Amino acid sequence: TSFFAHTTVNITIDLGMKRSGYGQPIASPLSNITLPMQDNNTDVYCIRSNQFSIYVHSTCKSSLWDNVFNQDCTDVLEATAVIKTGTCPFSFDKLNNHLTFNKFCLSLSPVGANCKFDVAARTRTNEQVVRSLYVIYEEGDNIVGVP
Amino acid sequence: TAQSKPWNHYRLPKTLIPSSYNVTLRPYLTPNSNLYTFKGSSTVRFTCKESTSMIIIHSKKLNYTNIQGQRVALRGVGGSQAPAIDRTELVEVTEYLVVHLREPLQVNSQYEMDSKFEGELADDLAGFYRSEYTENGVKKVLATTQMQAADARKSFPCFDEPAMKATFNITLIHPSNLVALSNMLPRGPSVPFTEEPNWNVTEFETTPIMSTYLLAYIVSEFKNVQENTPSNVLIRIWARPSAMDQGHGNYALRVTGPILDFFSRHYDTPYPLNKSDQIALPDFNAGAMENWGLVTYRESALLYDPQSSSIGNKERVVTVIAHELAHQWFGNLVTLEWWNDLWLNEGFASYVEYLGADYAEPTWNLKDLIVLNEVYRVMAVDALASSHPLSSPASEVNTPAQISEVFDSISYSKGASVLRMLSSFLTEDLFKKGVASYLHTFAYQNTIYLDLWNHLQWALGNQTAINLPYTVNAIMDRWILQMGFPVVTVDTTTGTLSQKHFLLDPQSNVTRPSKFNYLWIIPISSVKSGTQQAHYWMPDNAKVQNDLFKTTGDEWVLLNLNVTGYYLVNYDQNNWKKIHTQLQTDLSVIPVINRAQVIHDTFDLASAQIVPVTLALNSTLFLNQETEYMPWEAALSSLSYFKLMFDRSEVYGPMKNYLRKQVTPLFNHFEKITQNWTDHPQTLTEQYNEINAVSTACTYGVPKCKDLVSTLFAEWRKNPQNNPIYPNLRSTVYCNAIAQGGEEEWNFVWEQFRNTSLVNEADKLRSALACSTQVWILNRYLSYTLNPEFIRKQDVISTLSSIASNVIGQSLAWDFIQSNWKKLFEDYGTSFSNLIQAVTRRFSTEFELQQLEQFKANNMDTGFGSGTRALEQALEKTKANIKWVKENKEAVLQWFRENSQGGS
Ligand SMILES: *[C@@H]1O[C@H](CO)[C@@H](O[C@@H]2O[C@H](CO)[C@@H](O[C@@H]3O[C@H](CO[C@H]4O[C@H](CO)[C@@H](O)[C@H](O)[C@@H]4O)[C@@H](O)[C@H](O[C@H]4O[C@H](CO[C@H]5O[C@H](CO)[C@@H](O)[C@H](O)[C@@H]5O)[C@@H](O)[C@H](O)[C@@H]4O)[C@@H]3O)[C@H](O)[C@H]2NC(C)=O)[C@H](O)[C@H]1NC(C)=O
Ligand SMILES: *[C@@H]1O[C@H](CO[C@@H]2O[C@@H](C)[C@@H](O)[C@@H](O)[C@@H]2O)[C@@H](O[C@@H]2O[C@H](CO)[C@@H](O[C@@H]3O[C@H](CO[C@H]4O[C@H](CO)[C@@H](O)[C@H](O)[C@@H]4O)[C@@H](O)[C@H](O[C@H]4O[C@H](CO)[C@@H](O)[C@H](O)[C@@H]4O)[C@@H]3O)[C@H](O)[C@H]2NC(C)=O)[C@H](O)[C@H]1NC(C)=O
Ligand SMILES: *[C@@H]1O[C@H](CO)[C@@H](O[C@@H]2O[C@H](CO)[C@@H](O[C@@H]3O[C@H](CO[C@H]4O[C@H](CO)[C@@H](O)[C@H](O)[C@@H]4O)[C@@H](O)[C@H](O[C@H]4O[C@H](CO)[C@@H](O)[C@H](O)[C@@H]4O)[C@@H]3O)[C@H](O)[C@H]2NC(C)=O)[C@H](O)[C@H]1NC(C)=O
Ligand SMILES: *[C@@H]1O[C@H](CO)[C@@H](O[C@@H]2O[C@H](CO)[C@@H](O[C@@H]3O[C@H](CO[C@H]4O[C@H](CO)[C@@H](O)[C@H](O)[C@@H]4O)[C@@H](O)[C@H](O[C@H]4O[C@H](CO)[C@@H](O)[C@H](O)[C@@H]4O)[C@@H]3O)[C@H](O)[C@H]2NC(C)=O)[C@H](O)[C@H]1NC(C)=O
Ligand SMILES: *[C@@H]1O[C@H](CO[C@@H]2O[C@@H](C)[C@@H](O)[C@@H](O)[C@@H]2O)[C@@H](O[C@@H]2O[C@H](CO)[C@@H](O[C@@H]3O[C@H](CO[C@H]4O[C@H](CO)[C@@H](O)[C@H](O)[C@@H]4O)[C@@H](O)[C@H](O)[C@@H]3O)[C@H](O)[C@H]2NC(C)=O)[C@H](O)[C@H]1NC(C)=O
Ligand SMILES: *[C@@H]1O[C@H](CO[C@@H]2O[C@@H](C)[C@@H](O)[C@@H](O)[C@@H]2O)[C@@H](O[C@@H]2O[C@H](CO)[C@@H](O[C@@H]3O[C@H](CO[C@H]4O[C@H](CO)[C@@H](O)[C@H](O)[C@@H]4O)[C@@H](O)[C@H](O)[C@@H]3O)[C@H](O)[C@H]2NC(C)=O)[C@H](O)[C@H]1NC(C)=O
Ligand SMILES: *[C@@H]1O[C@H](CO)[C@@H](O[C@@H]2O[C@H](CO)[C@@H](O[C@@H]3O[C@H](CO)[C@H](O)[C@H](O[C@H]4O[C@H](CO)[C@@H](O)[C@H](O)[C@@H]4O)[C@H]3O)[C@H](O)[C@H]2NC(C)=O)[C@H](O)[C@H]1NC(C)=O
Ligand SMILES: *[C@@H]1O[C@H](CO)[C@@H](O[C@@H]2O[C@H](CO)[C@@H](O[C@@H]3O[C@H](CO)[C@@H](O)[C@H](O)[C@@H]3O)[C@H](O)[C@H]2NC(C)=O)[C@H](O)[C@H]1NC(C)=O
Ligand SMILES: *[C@@H]1O[C@H](CO)[C@@H](O[C@@H]2O[C@H](CO)[C@@H](O[C@@H]3O[C@H](CO)[C@@H](O)[C@H](O)[C@@H]3O)[C@H](O)[C@H]2NC(C)=O)[C@H](O)[C@H]1NC(C)=O
Ligand SMILES: *[C@@H]1O[C@H](CO)[C@@H](O[C@@H]2O[C@H](CO)[C@@H](O)[C@H](O)[C@H]2NC(C)=O)[C@H](O)[C@H]1NC(C)=O
Ligand SMILES: *[C@@H]1O[C@H](CO)[C@@H](O[C@@H]2O[C@H](CO)[C@@H](O)[C@H](O)[C@H]2NC(C)=O)[C@H](O)[C@H]1NC(C)=O
Ligand SMILES: *[C@@H]1O[C@H](CO)[C@@H](O)[C@H](O)[C@H]1NC(C)=O
Ligand SMILES: *[C@@H]1O[C@H](CO)[C@@H](O)[C@H](O)[C@H]1NC(C)=O
Repeated sequence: TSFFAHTTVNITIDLGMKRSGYGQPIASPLSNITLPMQDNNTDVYCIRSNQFSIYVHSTCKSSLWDNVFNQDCTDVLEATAVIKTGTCPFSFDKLNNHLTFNKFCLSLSPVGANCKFDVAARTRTNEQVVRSLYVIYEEGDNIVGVP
Repeated sequence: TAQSKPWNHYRLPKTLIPSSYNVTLRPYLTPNSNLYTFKGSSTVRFTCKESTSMIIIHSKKLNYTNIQGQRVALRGVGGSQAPAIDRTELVEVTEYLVVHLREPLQVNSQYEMDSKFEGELADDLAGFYRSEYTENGVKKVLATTQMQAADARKSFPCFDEPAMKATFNITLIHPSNLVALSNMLPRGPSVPFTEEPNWNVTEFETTPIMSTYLLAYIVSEFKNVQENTPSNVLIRIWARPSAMDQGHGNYALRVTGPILDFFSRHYDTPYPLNKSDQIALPDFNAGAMENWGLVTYRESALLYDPQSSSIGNKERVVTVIAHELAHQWFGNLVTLEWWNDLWLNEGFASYVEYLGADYAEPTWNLKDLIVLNEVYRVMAVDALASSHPLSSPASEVNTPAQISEVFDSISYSKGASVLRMLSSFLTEDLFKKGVASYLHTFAYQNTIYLDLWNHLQWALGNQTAINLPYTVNAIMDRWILQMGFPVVTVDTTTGTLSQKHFLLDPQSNVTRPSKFNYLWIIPISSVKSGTQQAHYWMPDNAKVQNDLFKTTGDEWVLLNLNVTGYYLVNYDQNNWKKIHTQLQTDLSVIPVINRAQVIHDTFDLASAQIVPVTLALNSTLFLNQETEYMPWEAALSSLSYFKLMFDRSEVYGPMKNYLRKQVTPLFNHFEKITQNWTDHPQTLTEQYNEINAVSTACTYGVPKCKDLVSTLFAEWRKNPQNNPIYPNLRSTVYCNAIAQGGEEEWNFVWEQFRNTSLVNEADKLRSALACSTQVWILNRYLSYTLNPEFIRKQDVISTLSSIASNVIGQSLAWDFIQSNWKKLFEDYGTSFSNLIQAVTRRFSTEFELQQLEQFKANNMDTGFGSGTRALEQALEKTKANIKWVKENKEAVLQWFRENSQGGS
């Protein structure tokens, strides 16, 4: 546990895709964001290092009427997570750019959320918002991030 | 005289009243060299109330092993010396065993009667019977019991009258491989039968005082899903091993617990027993029986497959569980002296089933579908001169056959409709208090309907808030002692209400007499321009006046709010229009159940020629702004006859275009809320209107609906094993896909039909194959019927009546039934009536009537068997159909053409 270190935060966003009645790609809200585990808790991860890096791992799955994602996406259904800026003054890309913040915590719960990023699924045809990722930020220079 | 003799009278003599029974039965589930058989041995203890020289007890189909001289042996409890048995005789018609004694019995002295007997464990669905089932190719047979009414005497000699309640000690000698169940839990663990060690002996605890018709004993290799309630009651759901392994009876376990709890608090009476065994039997025609602690059900009414079953099945299981569990208090704890009053037991449960099911699934709002499923269902039959009063004199119900006639829609649905109206004026909390008062005072006893009224009146006396203008007895006497229901016509200009017996035929010959001259005391809740008015009580008088119903200007009145009462409502033309303009200006003002009323009532009044057919069709105009199920179903049900008579006529184009314009908004509504038919709704009512939206939009030519069917069916043809279509929309998509396509589509569904194991899916696919637009495909499908390797025997009548529903198949099927009549009669005449009703349902011309008449003459030597009444009925319907078309074709055409653009 050293403040002066590089912590890589891997945002694993399992994506749930369901085929529509007209064959269109429809993005289920049941898709799940898995933040790195901290304090025996996957719900919230607070950066405790001078240098951080936020990376997104995206997996596509398919369900049918059941809502059980038992298979892999094929054809129109296949898509890749794209974390849209949403209600924030900074993009997910700006964070991994030269951006400085005293405190940065990503939480799946809207409690204390100073801001909220919109996680979406980008099919070749369209990008549809699925879940929302909340961010609690404190302006400062103690912590900064880069590739 | 011989007629006077007590053994030649169907009703039991009240000289001997039984105390308790000791019944030991051994089901032999292996065939005899010649018949499955059961062996029994019973001992009843009775007290003589009036000195008699003969013991008259019920015995049906029981061979008796003679003990000493005669069939029975008589002993005496206390110092009672038992008289000697001179002779024993068996009357077969009245189902009695007459034991003639040499010396008379003594008043208030107790006696005991032993008997050893044997009977046939036949597949009669009556008494101790065998239910045969095939599991994985192995034919397994189980022993179960339906004792309703006369059947208990078939299994053991007993006084089979509901008023003669007793405690029973049931012992079962069964194979060790099979399980033993009864009304109560076993006294101890099963102990092997000493004489034959391949058998076990389960002796059950002593039953509470109860009627012989609520007894049950089942020996089967079934499996269970257990769960102990917070109230310390054991809930077990029993079913075939295959079904329990697939977890089909888990929804039943999820709801049974909450339902018993609700009724415990509602009736303020703790569950009488400690166990609620609920078994699902393969072949159970009865549907369900309220046996106390061993409720037997049909597999379709207890088991729910979440991967294949539609939401319709989820409604059937939760409501039927709520009905048979309500009986455990109202009907089993406090039973009724005779079947003349069966309506109260079944009617009350048929009303409180929706209450209990709402507790289990509160998101569904099931307490509102009682109007649609029970009231509107029974009004169609109660509006005929052939209907019957809810209550008849107890002297009129004697024959076992006369007892079975009490089990009908009037007793169940109109019973519930009359008891829902009571719980409306009485305020429900008072109604609950009276029912609780009744179950506490008359527990473990028998009752008269007066006994419930008395308690519900006393509840009003212990209150000062609710004050009724008449007694509960009198108000309800008008609805239980006379047949039919009233139509309330309100002239809003003068405020004059009128009541008249509503009969759907314009010309009808009511010959049945009434003491109240067909005039009812009607509770009338009303609304004046959206705001609820004071409650009204219209007397048993033809016409009366009250300024509550006197409108001025834009003021409109709407009566029977929520359809609490059992009556039809008619207003003056002006008020109807003001209601119709409100349904267009803004409908939320008028409640959903009353929005269905303005449709059901107007169409029913039009059938009676009280209002023009144009008013009925006018009520279907607000449906372009309606997303609710009840208002839409009430129209689609009434407009089914219009389609049946006009689907092959000049006026179907206008009809289709009107219903297309009115269903287009509904289809687009669900398209939006379901994200292009991906995420389906979660409320029963909404899921039902989605099926109605999809099916209706399609059979009326909505372009998008045809694209949804094509897409869903396309994805299914690829990856056949995993089916994309939602269990609820499968039937519509299947039928449409077959009609929209040709041989390739038909050959697919046929292959899947011949590969499916689930009867649920098989029937959907089989009924879909009848939707083909190809004449040669339909005729081939009709020839598949003749061979039982392609279509099961029991599926033949439903296959033929499905082909007959296709406009192209009506001619093809009528021809097929005429040419193959002998074969069909020789198999289904012994069900067939319904075939001659499905076909001949569209008959509406003089030329079709002539064909039907010529066919009768031609096939007189063969005969019409069960449907002999139906062939005559079809002639009378066709003649009545010819009249309707002649008097309404022009008006219907003009209206549809004028309102083709939909509504504003
Ligand atoms: C199905 O199973 C149920 C049980 O699950 C059976 O119910 C039982 O029925 C028997 C017979 O009626 C009952 O046995 C008798 O009960 C008498 C009263 O017992 C009660 O009071 C006691 C206090 O007084 C109390 O302690 C006890 O718990 C219970 O509450 C009891 O007195 C009897 O025992 C004596 O009497 C016997 C016979 O009566 C004598 O007296 C008369 C009158 O003078 C005389 O004519 C007769 O000849 C006798 O002398 C005698 O045989 C005994 O030796 C003893 O003196 C006896 O226990 C039993 O209590 C019931 N059990 C339950 C739980 O209800 C039911 O009968 C059965 N069905 C059938 C068809 O049998
Ligand atoms: C849920 O379903 C909606 C309807 O789905 C359509 O109908 C069903 C039965 C299927 O056939 C399905 O495949 C159809 O898509 C759907 O709304 C529809 O979405 C599509 C795709 O976005 C729209 O297509 C686009 O239309 C515009 C033109 O709009 C005008 O014309 C249409 C009729 O064609 C009218 O309905 C509109 O009111 C307008 O008058 C086209 O310009 C566009 O193509 C253009 O762009 C592409 C790419 O650059 C070029 O290649 C083309 O040359 C064009 O330049 C599309 O064709 C469709 O209009 C729209 N309909 C409606 C009524 O909204 C919705 O998107 C689905 N939503 C979900 C939950 O996924
Ligand atoms: C995102 O993560 C969520 C959890 O937050 C995942 O949803 C879960 O999915 C699993 C299956 O992968 C579900 O477990 C399954 O339950 C099915 C029946 O339960 C139904 O009802 C519950 C309660 O409402 C729902 O949660 C569930 O989705 C169903 O609607 C079973 O049929 C499944 O069967 C599997 O296990 C059995 C043994 O138990 C095997 O025999 C089967 O073959 C099969 O393996 C399974 O048990 C779990 O209940 C879901 N929880 C939810 C919805 O919160 C999503 O999958 C995930 N989404 C992604 C990946 O995008
Ligand atoms: C004719 O029939 C209609 C329909 O049954 C009756 O109208 C209903 O009245 C009941 C009264 O109990 C309503 O139930 C209550 O609804 C409240 C919310 O009202 C509305 O808003 C929600 C959200 O939009 C809608 O979903 C809902 O349908 C209503 O439109 C709730 O707040 C109430 O909760 C209270 O009671 C429960 C009891 O379990 C408690 O647990 C709660 O804590 C709280 O105390 C309640 O659920 C019902 O919703 C009404 N339906 C509609 C659509 O109007 C008429 O009253 C009836 N009229 C006559 C003449 O009999
Ligand atoms: C966070 O997630 C990263 C992966 O994230 C990816 O990479 C970053 C840079 C971003 O671009 C993201 O968008 C990407 O999604 C994990 O990194 C992986 O760690 C695993 C740990 O097992 C590594 O697996 C190893 O693979 C070795 C083979 O390749 C490597 O070694 C060979 C020589 O042996 C070398 O030629 C090659 O260049 C690699 O260095 C294998 O030998 C070794 O035994 C092991 O299996 C994997 O290589 C890493 N991938 C990358 C690209 O980082 C982090 O582990 C994870 N950490 C946290 C804290 O969340
Ligand atoms: C209020 O309601 C009670 C009945 O409900 C009870 O009280 C309420 C508050 C709740 O606690 C319920 O759970 C209770 O069940 C009415 O009581 C009845 O009153 C009538 C008289 O108006 C009684 O009838 C009389 O009965 C006499 C014999 O009584 C005995 O025998 C009966 C059985 O036959 C038995 O039930 C009772 O307990 C006695 O052992 C008889 O001599 C007399 O001529 C007459 O027939 C009736 O018995 C009472 N029933 C009960 C169960 O109490 C109140 O009258 C009512 N108040 C008002 C003002 O209406
Ligand atoms: C109807 O069915 C009920 C059961 O459902 C029968 O009631 C039972 O009767 C038996 C026999 O009398 C009872 O068993 C006896 O219990 C007593 C008291 O505890 C003694 O323990 C008895 O043992 C002595 O007597 C036997 C026989 O002579 C002897 O072998 C032994 O060595 C002892 O001397 C014991 O057998 C049983 O508890 C009763 N159960 C209940 C719950 O009541 C009832 O008899 C049946 N009636 C008829 C007419 O068939
Ligand atoms: C028929 O009666 C016999 C005898 O009561 C039943 O045998 C019983 O079988 C059950 C299991 O199904 C036994 O439970 C287990 O017993 C063993 C002791 O060997 C113990 O280790 C476990 O804790 C458990 O209790 C039960 O004891 C056994 N009783 C015996 C052998 O006396 C048989 O199952 C019965 N079948 C039916 C349908 O009645
Ligand atoms: C008629 O019904 C039977 C029984 O459902 C169908 O048999 C099934 O055939 C499918 C396709 O071959 C089997 O799927 C399998 O999936 C596994 C992976 O999960 C894969 O490893 C296998 O190679 C195979 O693709 C399925 O196991 C099999 N089930 C059984 C019990 O036989 C048959 O295909 C149906 N024919 C139709 C739909 O016309
Ligand atoms: C009960 O007894 C009747 C006879 O009283 C049995 O019926 C007979 O069955 C045998 C064997 O099939 C036939 O040969 C006789 O002709 C039958 N006689 C009558 C009058 O039916 C009946 O099978 C017995 N039932 C049981 C289960 O014991
Ligand atoms: C059905 O509703 C239509 C209106 O939608 C009624 O037609 C009106 O009838 C009145 C009285 O004759 C005329 O003054 C109006 O001009 C008519 N309006 C239209 C648009 O036709 C019709 O009377 C209603 N029929 C019934 C029996 O209720
Ligand atoms: C049911 O439970 C009660 C206690 O609430 C008990 O007295 C009675 O004997 C039990 N009957 C059984 C076990 O069937
Ligand atoms: C009504 O029935 C009676 C008795 O059968 C009969 O005399 C009378 O003619 C019938 N009237 C009509 C209108 O059918």
